[PDB]
Amino acid sequence: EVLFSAVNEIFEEKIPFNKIIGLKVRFISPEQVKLSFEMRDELIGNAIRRMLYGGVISSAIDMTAGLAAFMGFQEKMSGKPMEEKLAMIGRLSTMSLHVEYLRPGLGREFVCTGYNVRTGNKVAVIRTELMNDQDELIAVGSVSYILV
Amino acid sequence: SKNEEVLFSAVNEIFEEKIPFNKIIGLKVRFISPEQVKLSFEMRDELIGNAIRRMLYGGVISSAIDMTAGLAAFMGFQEKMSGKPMEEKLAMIGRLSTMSLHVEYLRPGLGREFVCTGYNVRTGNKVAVIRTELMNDQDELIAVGSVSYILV
Amino acid sequence: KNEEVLFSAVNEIFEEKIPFNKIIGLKVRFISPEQVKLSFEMRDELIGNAIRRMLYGGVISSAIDMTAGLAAFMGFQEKMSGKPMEEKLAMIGRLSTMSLHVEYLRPGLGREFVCTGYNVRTGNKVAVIRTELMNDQDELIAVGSVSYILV
Amino acid sequence: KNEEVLFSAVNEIFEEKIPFNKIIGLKVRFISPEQVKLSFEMRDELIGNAIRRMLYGGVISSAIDMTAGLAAFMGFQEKMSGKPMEEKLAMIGRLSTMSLHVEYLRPGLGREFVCTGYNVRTGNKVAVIRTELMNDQDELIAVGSVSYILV
Amino acid sequence: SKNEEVLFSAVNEIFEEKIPFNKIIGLKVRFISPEQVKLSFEMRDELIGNAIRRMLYGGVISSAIDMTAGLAAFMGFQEKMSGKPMEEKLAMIGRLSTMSLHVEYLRPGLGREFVCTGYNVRTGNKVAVIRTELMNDQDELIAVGSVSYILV
Amino acid sequence: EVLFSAVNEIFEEKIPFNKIIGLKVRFISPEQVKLSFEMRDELIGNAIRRMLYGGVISSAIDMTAGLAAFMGFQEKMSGKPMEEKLAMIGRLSTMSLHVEYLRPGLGREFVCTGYNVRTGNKVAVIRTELMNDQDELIAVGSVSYILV
Repeated sequence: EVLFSAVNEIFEEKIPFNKIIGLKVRFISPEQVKLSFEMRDELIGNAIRRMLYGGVISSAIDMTAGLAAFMGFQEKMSGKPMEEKLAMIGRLSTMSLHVEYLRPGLGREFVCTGYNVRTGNKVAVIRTELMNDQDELIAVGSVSYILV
Repeated sequence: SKNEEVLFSAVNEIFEEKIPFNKIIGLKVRFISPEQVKLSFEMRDELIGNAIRRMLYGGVISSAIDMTAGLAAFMGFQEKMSGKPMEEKLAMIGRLSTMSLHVEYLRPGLGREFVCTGYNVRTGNKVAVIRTELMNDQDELIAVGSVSYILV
Repeated sequence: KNEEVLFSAVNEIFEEKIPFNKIIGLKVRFISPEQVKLSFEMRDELIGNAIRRMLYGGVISSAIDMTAGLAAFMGFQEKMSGKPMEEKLAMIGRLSTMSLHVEYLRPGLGREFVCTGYNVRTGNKVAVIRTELMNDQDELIAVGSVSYILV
Repeated sequence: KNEEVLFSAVNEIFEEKIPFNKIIGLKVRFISPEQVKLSFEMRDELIGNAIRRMLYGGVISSAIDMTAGLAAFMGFQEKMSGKPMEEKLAMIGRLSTMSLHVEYLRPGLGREFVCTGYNVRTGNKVAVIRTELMNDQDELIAVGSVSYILV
Repeated sequence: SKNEEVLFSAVNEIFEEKIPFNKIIGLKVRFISPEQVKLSFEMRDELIGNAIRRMLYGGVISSAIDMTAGLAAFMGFQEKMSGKPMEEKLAMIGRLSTMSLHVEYLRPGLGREFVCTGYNVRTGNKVAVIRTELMNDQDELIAVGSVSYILV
Repeated sequence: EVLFSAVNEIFEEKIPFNKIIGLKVRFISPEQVKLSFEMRDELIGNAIRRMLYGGVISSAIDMTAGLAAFMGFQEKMSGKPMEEKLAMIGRLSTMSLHVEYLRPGLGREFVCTGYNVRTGNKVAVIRTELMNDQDELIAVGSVSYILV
């Protein structure tokens, strides 16, 4: 209850990129997370549109994996209060980001699902799947998050 | 050279002025060549006190590496278009798409200005493999990247 | 019925349906949602060919990809709990390899060899399979990581 | 003589010698110490097979491995400057794949397709080749990283 | 359990006393199980003032990860040997050989005592894939490893 | 002249592992380096002999790659004195070490060749090949070195 409320504030309301790319937390659990993204500016007519979409997709994947890593690490913090769990999210840092693109993005809205593969002591490995409006897989990702 | 200045000027317009993300993350083209490019970036909002600051910088770093790699890919492919005019070279940049983006982070960026250098390892017929190094204000290596671009 | 008809439908497609059967034999030994096993047989030994080892590398990669494809199918059809067998068999046509990573240990250019496929994780769209390929004498000759998607 | 006899010797081994020729055709289009190009042709379309895309994944990986094997050969024979042609042709039998990494973009299940192999770096024992596989319409359908060793 | 103590005791002998490198890098078995192991290491000579100190620690870290992975591989394989005696389980450890060692370093170790935890991801018929995390005195992550072991 | 003398001191004489594994610099150049190693204790009869050889091979590869990285970085230090070049070797640190083993080590003496693939500003990527007495490739490696 308090976890979903705290996570929504941080991810939906407090990110200043919101003016250019919308973000909504659709699902959260210790094993799986789902974020939906909305391109407020679709970038039609830009000379490097495809290129710019590459960076947007990598950031979307990294963000989804960061929320998945948080849910994996907070699950292990069993008897800790909500303040210390919320403080831990600020220590999450990406160690490795591997993204393979299957086709061009070029869409208004896309969705990204993050599956927590294994959460060790310090490293949380997440596998991601990013699709468009039409339920078509456009990119897949392997992301490693650590506590710094 | 006459062709090198029209190439540099065309590229500067596309990357420095025409990108709409410039109002949140500034981008300047420091250097270009067929085998190496160099972009400098500036965080206009450093995101101090944001609960997921380190996380947001991960996405920023991955975008900067992808953009640097994209420009390096362009410089490799245009070199192979020897006898073609400048119009066809500029038109080709819209077909460049990322196939694979691998980024390894040594530490969290947490700096305002950072510079990224892209080295074109090999340019095949349809694939351009770029190796990148991203560093901060203080010339410290914060991330390295391997990026593959293709002509779609 | 539904357990038996799966095994029968899968065997017909992989064993009898494949046209390369004259060149390379293929038999489904074991199937399950998490694990699968295929046995192979070289009908032509290729004894005398100057690029024999080179041809075997392609045979091994194809065997690994086929075993992974069967393993991917078993992972995806497990998630289709409420669907009928006509839709499950139609889904096998949608399976396409996204990434094939094979590591070769020792050239095991033998008549018969077996490949086992382990379903590491099946997401919504991607199925990651780990494979082990061994020869007549049970010696590991190659390992593989294969990613399959529903196109 | 030595330039011409290399092309002729290589073509006989890859084009005429291979027994899979009835299933899949293979022609050597271009060869050099740094680059090679092979064109392929599906003799059987496989039109009607339920696991068509799955069979094509194996065909693509084999084509990539074969092209890389030819590219590896050209890299190693360049280093054998003072040796005769009998030793160079004997060396092709020692070529074995160590690692095969293939990434698939779009299913290009066409009749004809071409694969180009670039020799990235040839060390003392290891030859690393980068491959690009495209269809009739010049569209990139797969890329590959292949490592070959002299066994 | 009777079998768990004879397994732990047999392993402790092989890793803590029988390794001849123990006079330069100490090794102690902190924890063992079929899905996870934990080894602690001690640099007896820290190599202070050596011109290539950081470099030498790279090799030490790679060995520690490989050893931790080897023990985790053993614990995975012996679990599959359910009805076999303790003699055959111990004999199997001599057939374990590293197939692939991938190590990513976050910072240079430069500490006396460091701990490495090995997690057995999957144990197939002939291959054991282990994920490792190596940390220092201060519980800071200095390196991560992916190691594959096979029965030769 | 002075470079070969300085490198030999550091690698052959000043490494305390010398009592268990011998090391000799056979060749050095900006593009290629070669080290030969000697197992002073062959470890016959040890229960985890194969396992112990895995760690020795990874260290040998990492060391060869470190010397190759040094030769790549010092080449770029064109007009600098010998003292600053020698000081730079202390800043070399391994970032990534990838080793693939083709067969067991189990030999008295083995040789490792390091080829400098590309040396950028901060990263030096080295490809290694480790063989035994019989000229048989036993392991290959990809190693990344950085200046910290």
